Amino acid sequence: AKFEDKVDLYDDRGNLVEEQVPLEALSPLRNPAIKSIVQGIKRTVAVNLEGIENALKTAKVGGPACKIMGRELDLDIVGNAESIAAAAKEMIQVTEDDDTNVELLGGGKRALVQVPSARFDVAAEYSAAPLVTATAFVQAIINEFDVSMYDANMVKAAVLGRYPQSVEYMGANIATMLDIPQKLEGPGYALRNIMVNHVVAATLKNTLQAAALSTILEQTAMFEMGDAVGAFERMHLLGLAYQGMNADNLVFDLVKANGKEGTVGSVIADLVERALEDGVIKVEKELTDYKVYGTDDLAMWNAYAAAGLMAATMVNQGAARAAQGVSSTLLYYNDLIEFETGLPSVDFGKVEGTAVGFSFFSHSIYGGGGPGIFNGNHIVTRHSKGFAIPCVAAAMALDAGTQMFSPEATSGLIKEVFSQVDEFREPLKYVVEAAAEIKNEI
Amino acid sequence: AKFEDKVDLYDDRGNLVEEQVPLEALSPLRNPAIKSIVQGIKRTVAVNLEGIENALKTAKVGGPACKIMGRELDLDIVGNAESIAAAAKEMIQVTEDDDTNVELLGGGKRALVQVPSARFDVAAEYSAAPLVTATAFVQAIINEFDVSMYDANMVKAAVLGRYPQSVEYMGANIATMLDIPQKLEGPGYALRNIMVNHVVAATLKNTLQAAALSTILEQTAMFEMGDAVGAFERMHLLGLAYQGMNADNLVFDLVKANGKEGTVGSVIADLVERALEDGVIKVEKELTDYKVYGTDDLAMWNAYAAAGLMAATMVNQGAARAAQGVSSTLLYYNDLIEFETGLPSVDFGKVEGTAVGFSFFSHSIYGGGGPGIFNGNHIVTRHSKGFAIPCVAAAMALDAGTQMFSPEATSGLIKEVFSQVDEFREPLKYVVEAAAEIKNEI
Amino acid sequence: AQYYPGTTKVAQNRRNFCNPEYELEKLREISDEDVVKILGHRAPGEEYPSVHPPLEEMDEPEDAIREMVEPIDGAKAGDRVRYIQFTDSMYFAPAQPYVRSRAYLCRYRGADAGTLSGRQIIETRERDLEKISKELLETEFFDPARSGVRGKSVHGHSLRLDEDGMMFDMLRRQIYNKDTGRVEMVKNQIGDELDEPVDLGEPLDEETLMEKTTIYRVDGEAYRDDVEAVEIMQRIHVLRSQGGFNLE
Amino acid sequence: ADKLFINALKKKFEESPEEKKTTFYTLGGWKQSERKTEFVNAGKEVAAKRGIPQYNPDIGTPLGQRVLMPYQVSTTDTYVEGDDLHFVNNAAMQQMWDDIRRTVIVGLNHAHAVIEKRLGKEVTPETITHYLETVNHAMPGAAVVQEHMVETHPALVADSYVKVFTGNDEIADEIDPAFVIDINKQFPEDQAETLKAEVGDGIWQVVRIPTIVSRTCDGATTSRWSAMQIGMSMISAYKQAAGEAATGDFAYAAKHAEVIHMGTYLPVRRARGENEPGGVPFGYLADICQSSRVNYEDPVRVSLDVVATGAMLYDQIWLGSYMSGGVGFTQYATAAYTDNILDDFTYFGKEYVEDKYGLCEAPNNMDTVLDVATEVTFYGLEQYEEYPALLEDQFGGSQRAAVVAAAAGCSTAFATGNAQTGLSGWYLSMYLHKEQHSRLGFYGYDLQDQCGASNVFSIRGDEGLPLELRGPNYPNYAMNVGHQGEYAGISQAPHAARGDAFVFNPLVKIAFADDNLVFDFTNVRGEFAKGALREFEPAGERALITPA
Ligand code: F43
Ligand code: F43
Ligand SMILES: C[C@@H](OP(=O)(O)O)[C@H](NC(=O)CCCCCCS)C(=O)O
Ligand SMILES: C[C@@H](OP(=O)(O)O)[C@H](NC(=O)CCCCCCS)C(=O)O
Ligand SMILES: O=S(=O)(O)CCS
Ligand SMILES: [Cl-]
Ligand SMILES: [K+]
Ligand SMILES: [Mg+2]
Ligand SMILES: [Mg+2]
Ligand SMILES: [Mg+2]
Ligand SMILES: [Mg+2]
Ligand SMILES: [Mg+2]
Ligand SMILES: [Mg+2]
Ligand SMILES: [Mg+2]
Ligand SMILES: [Mg+2]
Ligand SMILES: [Mg+2]
Ligand SMILES: [Mg+2]
Ligand SMILES: [Mg+2]
Ligand code: NA
Repeated sequence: AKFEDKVDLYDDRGNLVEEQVPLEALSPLRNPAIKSIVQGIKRTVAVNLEGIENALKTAKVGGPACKIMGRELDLDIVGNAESIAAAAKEMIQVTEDDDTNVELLGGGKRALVQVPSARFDVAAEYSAAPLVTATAFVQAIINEFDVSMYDANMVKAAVLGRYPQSVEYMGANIATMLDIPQKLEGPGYALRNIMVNHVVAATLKNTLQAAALSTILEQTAMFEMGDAVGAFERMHLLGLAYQGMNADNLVFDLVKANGKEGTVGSVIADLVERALEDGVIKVEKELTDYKVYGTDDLAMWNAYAAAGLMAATMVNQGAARAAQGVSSTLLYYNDLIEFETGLPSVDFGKVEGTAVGFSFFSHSIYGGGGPGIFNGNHIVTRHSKGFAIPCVAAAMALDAGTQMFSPEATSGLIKEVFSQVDEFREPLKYVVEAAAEIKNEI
Repeated sequence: AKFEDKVDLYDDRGNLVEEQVPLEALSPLRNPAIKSIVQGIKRTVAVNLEGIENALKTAKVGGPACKIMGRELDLDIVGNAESIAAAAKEMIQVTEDDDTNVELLGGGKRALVQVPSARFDVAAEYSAAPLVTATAFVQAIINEFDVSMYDANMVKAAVLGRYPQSVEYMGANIATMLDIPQKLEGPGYALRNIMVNHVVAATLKNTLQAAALSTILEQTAMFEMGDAVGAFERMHLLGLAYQGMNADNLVFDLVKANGKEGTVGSVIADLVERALEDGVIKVEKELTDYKVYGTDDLAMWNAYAAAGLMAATMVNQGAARAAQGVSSTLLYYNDLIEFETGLPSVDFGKVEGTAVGFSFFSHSIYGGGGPGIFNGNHIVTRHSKGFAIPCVAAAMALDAGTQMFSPEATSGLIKEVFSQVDEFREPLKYVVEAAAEIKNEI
Repeated sequence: AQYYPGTTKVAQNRRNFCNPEYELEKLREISDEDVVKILGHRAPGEEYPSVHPPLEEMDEPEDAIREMVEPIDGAKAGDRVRYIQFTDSMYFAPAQPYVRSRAYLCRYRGADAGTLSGRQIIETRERDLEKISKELLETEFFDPARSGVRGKSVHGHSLRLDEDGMMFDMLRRQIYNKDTGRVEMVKNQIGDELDEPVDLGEPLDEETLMEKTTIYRVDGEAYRDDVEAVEIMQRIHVLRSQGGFNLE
Repeated sequence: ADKLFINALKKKFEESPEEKKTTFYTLGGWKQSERKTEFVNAGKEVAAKRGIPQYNPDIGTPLGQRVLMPYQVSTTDTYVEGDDLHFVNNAAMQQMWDDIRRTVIVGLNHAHAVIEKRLGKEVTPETITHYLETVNHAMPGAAVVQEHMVETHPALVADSYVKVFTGNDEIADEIDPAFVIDINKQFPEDQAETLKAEVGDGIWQVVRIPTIVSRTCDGATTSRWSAMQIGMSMISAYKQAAGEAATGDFAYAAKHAEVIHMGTYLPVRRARGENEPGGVPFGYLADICQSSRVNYEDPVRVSLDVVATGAMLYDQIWLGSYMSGGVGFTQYATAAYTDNILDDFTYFGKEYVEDKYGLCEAPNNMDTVLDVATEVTFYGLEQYEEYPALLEDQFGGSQRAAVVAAAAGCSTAFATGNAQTGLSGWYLSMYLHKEQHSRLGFYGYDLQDQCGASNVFSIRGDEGLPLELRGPNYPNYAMNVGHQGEYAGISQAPHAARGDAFVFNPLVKIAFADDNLVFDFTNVRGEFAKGALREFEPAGERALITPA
């Protein structure tokens, strides 16, 4: 190991799983479950066979309110879903019995598709998932019904939309958690362009699992971006561990202690106490009735503060069962803790800054929307390097129904397919198990 | 196994290497040397240490003609290259005995960097190569010279340019064969956005190796795009084999027979004869003093015609030792062969169409330029699904110095670094060897 | 080789232009110096400029393809790439734009041919261009009334002829002289005046133009009546269409 | 009856149209032309004033060695020199583009759901009317909440407003009619019923931002400007807190969830935001043109009005300026909307089809494509051969290729009732033309042409798309003149023959059925003529805020 740190790992009920695991056993670069999650997200596609069928029947293809009169095709796709899916699978796979999965859901209305990993091994990026899936289902539908040369282009439009006239798959009846490479704010951002509602949907609103999936995706992007290289690596790993993986049970225990009657302020007080108790911070000097705290380990202070930030979101937005105030928690947890201590807030001000703009763009006329439509690639919420968006995921998991643009509204197709995948739905389980498995090779 | 076809494979001197190789042993999805090439191109970066040093000394950072007076920093980077490169390597690697390579070239003026494959296994795309490399060298330079907090942002600007104000690494002193994901014309296009001059540079202007590298990249992109899925797969594989890998020595033998005195027309006559001799085409109908040819295997006719197209480029542009006429060859080989036979030209007209626009945009005021600045992602030359650009690479390999925007002008940094890599420089050798090795596993 | 389907004189003439074994009819004699003057790239007696050193002076690595492909003489020498460009009247000029590009890549080595409606060009190494250009100018590729050598300002392929039977030329490079019935080239192809004009012979008469032309028209041989030629064009359309869909 | 182009040819030339010979070089060059004479004088004045040489007729080669022709704007009796059809010189053409660029369609369906659920307030025709009064104050750039706001001059922004439409007649009739696009008034009965059934009880805004803003800024401004002032007007009209969490739902709805842009954004090599010409699909362009709701008994007229709309926008403004510039591409486009030439060829084809098959009654297959596109192609090419004046008029092969193939493709789609076989006919036309005359277009004209046949019926990722969904960013189409506007025509053709109210988006069709627009989309060619005559009054000028 590069780093000396060890952490205790817990499950989503706050029970110990494995003691004193090297920190790098949780690294995206080393942990096989994180690798499996990332490769799974790259390769998985939701196919809406019902949607394709209805688009064809009505000739409503190519985007909202679009329709080509005279082009209607009435094909019994859902009734022949088994045959169509098998035919598609034969084209999607590389070899028989490889890791290709094509599974029907909803009585044949939907299909889960996982494109074989071998296609990505010889690909630059991730677009083979939608593109291979789309053409396999277009061809399978054409072949099932012997759709003519003259009409087959409607099947193509029903599956993939207005592409390539549009840059995006505008009007498509397939979905992925990832979005197209052209929409990246910066190189290395693709695992950040995953809507918060998609994460919440995939994890069935389990608060700790949503926080874990979001943190895994965000901090894995920080490696791809180069942010977690060299001087910064340990900071990012400690943030993954303490903010997203409930290392040392710190998030869980802060929530337990503050959940009945607590506030953002009471969580801060408890976190500062715990940091002092553990030797992460110490009084550096005394002003008038005011202690100035210092630290010899800024990355660890940052990680403790990040755990407290998560707990504060769970306490504040969990008490309201309303996600909107996560923008406020992200701001004032950080603002308050700086004036409480004399130490820098999480991500050295960048969570607070993200929170200022996120608050604005979730309570104003100019852009944004509700918490669930944000993501680490959104211009409003890209600025903190993984320490903000997981709290938004936790808050939306805790929302009891206050949002118009809810996961039910934005992410239903994603929910039906991606929540089937155990590693996507319960990542905290699998990542901790994998870390324990590799602990003596780190 | 999926396809019955077998091909005989040769070296770049026209000598047999292995007979009777199953077609799918050349597939990007199966051939381990194609995998190695593609992963290598994702992970390799050229670092211009001299360039960084000079940008710093002059404060010329951020793009053409830019300079910040008063920001000059005079650091002995090239003189300390061994230390800097070793320090960067420590940050770039994942573990000490992995496949990270950092190698100094040119007396420390340049470095070859190959970022470890494990970083890409847990990445969405390929930008980790420039981004991890850039930050490792920025940090290593800062640490070598104890560059202050106040000045270090100049090192960053000298390495990566105006990013993120610019979308590209504008003014950077690192280079890759790939370009940023935002510049893709469509999802799946990244292995197409590789300048022809870069391919020619990496293969040291060896005509067959340049054609092979280009074909490997183009046809591998066709898999990532989904174009080589299902009904089209065999067509793309036969095209890779016959046009880019000199299958059955067909390209080589056509050039041998036409090199002394031949023309595009004489190559066409020989190819039609050979297709007839091999039973690929047959006379379907007699008109008045005119035979109408047919085929029972359109994919094989296409492949034979594609081999003839490559040979015609080699004969025509080789005779001129001037690349510009490749746009003409790509047009009239296809136009002539259709009226010679009654059969469709290569890629069913798409090479011919590509050639029309490529001719225009390499002989007019409106855009484009010389042949070497095109690529499979260029709007002018994206249209054929792999059957045009490799001919452009062959033509530029054969250019004796008629081009202003030559590989010497556009691709020197790429040449110095990427030609060091045996599999990039001599891909035909390694892909054929890998195909022979796996021949009985298909 | 077959070159082109059809049973008209037009179709046969298209085949003849492409067939390197067909001897192009020579209609006029032009001196080497006058071809150089018409081209306008260098002055007579001027050395060929170069774009790179002679291939012999270069230190090229082993390459089987280079070794098998004999460079044209101007490539060996390092000559610049230069051009000759023609415009052909739709009123029955003997050659026409695609006829030329198709023919050029059957007959000539090392050729960059471009086709447009109003102009058709070949670019190749200069000394080789001069030899090709003599043939393009002396033979039935060229009529001095209905074809024009034009490197710019090409308008005229689609215009009405003037009272002398000459194609329009904005720059009047080719002048019909009534007193000889012959055409003289008075400017080079880019439009700069020649010190001494070049005799290009007499315009072909109507009967001979009709014998030699490669354009189909209702008032000559109509394309729609060359049913075998139309059949092949329609076939290619259908086979391309089917192939793009499903490779059948 | 005479061919429809004969009058125009007799106006251009002293010779009869059949005559093979003429005389050149005697017209005095530019001096033959009223317009060039105006330009020479203007150049002298410009250069003298600014101290830098500018227009000079003696630079380069001498224009006007042949006749510099007038052009008849097709369907009009207006004859103008071609310079008067250059988009720079034609305020009607500029305004046509501004009226598209500055428009977006924005639903009120999510917004009203947000009001009823999240804010727990009722929506009625009365509250909608109050909202519309409010947003018609705010949208041009005026304030409704804050103190000490500074505002746009109403007269500079007089062209900006918001209307609504809905398929529910009783709801439409209850909203103040100043604000309503009345589907029953603007469309003939059968079309109105189709359109109302598409919209149903949905309620949609048509938002037009100021021309002066669109010209200062870009197309991607439109939906943002729209959303800001919708947002302010929701706050004011429904008595919201002025910036609470629900405010963000209105923003997301107006900017993303229920906005329809005219154009989608473009890839980086040709980087542009929304509402630029390259993003407007062919089916939308056909629907923006309003000929369909006026000229519905004449499918040729409808189709060729769409061709005019698209040839101008796509070739003159888009390809000829956004994607190139300079002198540009006036006559590449005018070929498709002047001298009644395309009209002659297309009426020939429609009549051929009517008689052989009946409109929309031919089999939708390759046999029909071969039959119709071949016959119409040969008719058009014969006219250039029969009439030397016609050939000298449409002197560039590209122009002829576009015109002949547009007639062939439209005619094929008139027969089949399907745009995709129309498209196949367009490409067959090119192939026949190329063999007939041993020429086609400019150096790069048939890139898409040669890819064309194979990509008509392809289903692959970046190849396969119904024609209506294609546009200037379809890969093969992204570069070249003489195609895009013609494709919009072919897209319109089967729908006009079928009597369909729209081609691709019924909301887009309704959104331009509005006489408060500056440009009259019902009569595109008439407007181009008006602009050519310097008789069109555009929006966006700065006269009010500059010296007299
Ligand atoms: C320099 C080029 C090469 C190039 O990249 N673009 C040119 C020139 C360019 C210039 C000419 C302006 C000027 O004279 O200064 C402009 C107007 C574009 C611009 N920069 O504004 C243009 N062409 Ni061109 N260009 C055209 C055309 C054509 C036709 C003209 C054939 C004929 O017989 O007259 C031919 C191609 C062909 O043969 O098919 C053509 C060629 C050429 N085109 C040749 C010059 C030909 C010559 O030397 O005379 N254009 C046309 O075919 C019609 C429309 C016309 C365009 C202007 C308009 O649309 O009003 C113009 C479009
Ligand atoms: C509705 C919002 C929420 C939102 O998303 N934007 C608003 C309103 C918007 C509208 C107000 C126009 C109108 O009245 O119809 C515009 C002009 C943007 C637009 N749509 O054109 C604007 N704000 Ni605001 N907005 C401003 C400002 C401000 C200041 C005003 C504070 C004070 O004491 O008056 C405060 C924020 C703050 O407290 O810091 C503010 C709030 C707000 N701003 C509150 C309304 C406040 C209220 O109810 O009075 N703006 C400013 O601080 C100055 C510049 C000023 C902008 C106009 C200009 O630059 O000329 C305007 C910029
Ligand atoms: C955030 C983002 O909006 P969306 O969330 O994408 O709707 C963005 N707007 C802005 O950044 C508005 C900036 C100008 C108005 C606020 C000034 S403080 C944009 O439209 O692209
Ligand atoms: C090819 C490409 O130019 P580049 O090669 O990127 O310089 C592109 N131009 C065009 O496509 C020009 C189209 C308009 C002029 C030609 C009309 S036929 C562009 O500027 O993005
Ligand atoms: O002459 S070119 O075809 O290149 C341009 C025509 S505008
Ligand atoms: Cl009517
Ligand atoms: K503008
Ligand atoms: Mg405990
Ligand atoms: Mg406490
Ligand atoms: Mg220091
Ligand atoms: Mg015989
Ligand atoms: Mg002689
Ligand atoms: Mg007769
Ligand atoms: Mg007259
Ligand atoms: Mg002067
Ligand atoms: Mg009432
Ligand atoms: Mg009114
Ligand atoms: Mg009006
Ligand atoms: Na002039």
